[PDB]
Amino acid sequence: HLDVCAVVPAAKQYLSIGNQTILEHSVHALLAHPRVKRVVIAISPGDSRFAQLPLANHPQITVVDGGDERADSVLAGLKAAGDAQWVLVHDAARPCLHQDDLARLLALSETSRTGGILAAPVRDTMKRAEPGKNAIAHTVDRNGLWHALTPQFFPRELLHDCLTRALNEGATITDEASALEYCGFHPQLVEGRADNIKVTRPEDLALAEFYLT
Amino acid sequence: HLDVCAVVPAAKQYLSIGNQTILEHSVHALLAHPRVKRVVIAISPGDSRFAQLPLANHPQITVVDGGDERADSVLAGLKAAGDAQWVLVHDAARPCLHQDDLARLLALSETSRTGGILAAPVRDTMKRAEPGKNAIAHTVDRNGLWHALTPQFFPRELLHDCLTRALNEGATITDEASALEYCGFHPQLVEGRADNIKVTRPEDLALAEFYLT
Ligand SMILES: [Ca+2]
Ligand SMILES: [Ca+2]
Repeated sequence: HLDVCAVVPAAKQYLSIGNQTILEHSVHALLAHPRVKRVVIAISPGDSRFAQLPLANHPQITVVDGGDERADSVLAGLKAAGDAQWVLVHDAARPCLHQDDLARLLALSETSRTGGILAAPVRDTMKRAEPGKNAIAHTVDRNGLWHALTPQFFPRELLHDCLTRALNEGATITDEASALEYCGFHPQLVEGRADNIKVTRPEDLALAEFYLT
Repeated sequence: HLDVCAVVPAAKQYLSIGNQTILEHSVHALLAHPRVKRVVIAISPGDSRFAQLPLANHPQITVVDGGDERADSVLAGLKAAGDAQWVLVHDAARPCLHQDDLARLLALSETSRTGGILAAPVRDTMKRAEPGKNAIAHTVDRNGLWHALTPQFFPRELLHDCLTRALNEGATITDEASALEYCGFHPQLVEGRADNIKVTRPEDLALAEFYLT
């Protein structure tokens, strides 16, 4: 029951922070938890950097070719997830994940049949702009509004089916949770640290390093 | 026309970053722009720290007693705003404001009669929780969704009237923009840097220092 397989769609992740790549910081955070028995990393075909990393020969790491879209790479990862009952999907560019948040997320397998994700409550006042221009239409109630983060933890086959159906029906998919939502599910929100950022822009690297060390 | 009076409701701001208090970093960012001819700082009665700051004897700074609510302190500030046609309201705890953002915000007085605010576009996927629990109701479209920041720049008397009416009618007020919104106005959104954070929690101080220096 407690066995978990992680999937990291990695098809910025190769930038480094302390002689270790962001991807490695990311993957090592997952492998720190005892329940994570395997990590499947989906990389783009032609990606010649991964093979030169220590992760390439790790006994608990399996590499597979990813796809064009995020959901595509996650589905590819799920195919090498063995018989794992629960899957943990985590961003390749989120190296600041903390063990306490991860542990609280994994607890969901004992109290939920849908799974859930790490999220941070909205602090700032939010505004909805008017369609087509930079004018404020109205203020969006921030109460009950959350920033979706990762990992996202769900039963393996359910995640597979939801993302498979969402794609077939051409649904607008953002994160893994949105695939469950599209199929009528309502994943749990597990509060996590706001410093769990995704390195996407140049400045993000320096900030990630600040958070990490 | 171009004369602007700033109001800072300061009734964390006294924590320091480099031998200078957050309030000072904040106020000095406003005074850096030539158009800001005056800064009215509203402090709580009994606040004995302000008087011991250099801001207390600055020729362009006026101090007044603030109130119980934010809108209350801003209204008090507006009373000492002289005949300024446009007012710039800025958080006492936002020391990372940059001159380029400020300058672009002030340009609104030449192209708008309602004013506007500094804001950062939402990046993360947002989730709306179900009423009463930590379960995801659905994903909130982040397109056209913005993080409201400060300064907030509006015609002086209009701001006064909108906040005066909003309060009298017991409306739910968050920022100054929300007061204009309540009265049927739609302030402009001027994109600003996301590093313009408000120091509210212990960790925010270290982060602010990182952004500043
Ligand atoms: Ca391990
Ligand atoms: Ca000046």
